[PDB]
Amino acid sequence: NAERALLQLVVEDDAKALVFVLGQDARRYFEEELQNVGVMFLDKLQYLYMYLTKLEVDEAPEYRTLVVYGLEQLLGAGGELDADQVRLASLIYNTAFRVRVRHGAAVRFVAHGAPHAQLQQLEAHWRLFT
Amino acid sequence: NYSKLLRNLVTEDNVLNEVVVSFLYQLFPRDLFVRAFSLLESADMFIYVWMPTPKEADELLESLYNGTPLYRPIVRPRGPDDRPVCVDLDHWFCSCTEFAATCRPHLVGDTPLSDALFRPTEAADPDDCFGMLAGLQHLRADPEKLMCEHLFAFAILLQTDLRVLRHFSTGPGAQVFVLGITSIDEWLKLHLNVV
Ligand SMILES: [Mg+2]
Ligand SMILES: [Zn+2]
Repeated sequence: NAERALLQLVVEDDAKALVFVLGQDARRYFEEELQNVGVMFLDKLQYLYMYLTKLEVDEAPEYRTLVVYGLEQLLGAGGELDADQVRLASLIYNTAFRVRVRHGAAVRFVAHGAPHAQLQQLEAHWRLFT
Repeated sequence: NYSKLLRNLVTEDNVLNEVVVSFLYQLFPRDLFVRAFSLLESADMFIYVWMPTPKEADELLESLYNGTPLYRPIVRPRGPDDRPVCVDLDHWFCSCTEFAATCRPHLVGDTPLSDALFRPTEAADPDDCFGMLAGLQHLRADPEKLMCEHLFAFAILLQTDLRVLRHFSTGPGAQVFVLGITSIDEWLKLHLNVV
């Protein structure tokens, strides 16, 4: 359901938003079922971390909204999270919400398929700082 | 509280207080102070401050206590088989494995993570900046429940007194390095191996 809503935002193209489509599975969904809206396909979390970092240091806010779609996929989330996944997930959350602190843009996480309960818990913790 | 304690690490004449050091070993758990104090003298601690417009060196260190700089506390790798550690004090975050390992067990349905790791702010004194969280007035980090040596080391530098930061980062006995970054490429390069 969230996915379809994200698709609708993509099709309309009215909002100044940046969509990060993460992973091959998420890429296929976008292509199979589909300018102020930017779409960017990343199959490595390193890329997302670097881009969020860049968005933070850039002097001007460019997007009102940032959407991150597919985090579960690239974390390899199946079953409960191990320490390494908590580390990576928290790095992404902290960096993403750092953009909101810097430039005041909404930060949204959409899941492809079922969202991971523990990733939802981590996201809620970081959002308290914004 | 925490800040008032650690503030005494450096005397008014910029001398390291050996009595206080000796007490801090006995005042913190998990050998946290010896670990933190080893990091302080390792020469691996960096505070990179985004400095698009050149600033005075003193203005940099002072800005870390009174200004609002975009800065990046990083611990440099000590070996070939190493990636940098970055800290975000204002969010009580550290990219090290200890930080993630501590939080993981507390990830359960339907429970604030802060309830398991943070403490209320009411008891705390007005001038104690140690573990203060941006945004959240009513909660502060609880070093007993979550604090690695990286957070401790940098909090000592940045949440005590300007005098403490100047002592470890200036002069002949400088083992901490505050460096202004003027180029985006150099700033991005700092993060390339963090993930
Ligand atoms: Mg701003
Ligand atoms: Zn750490």
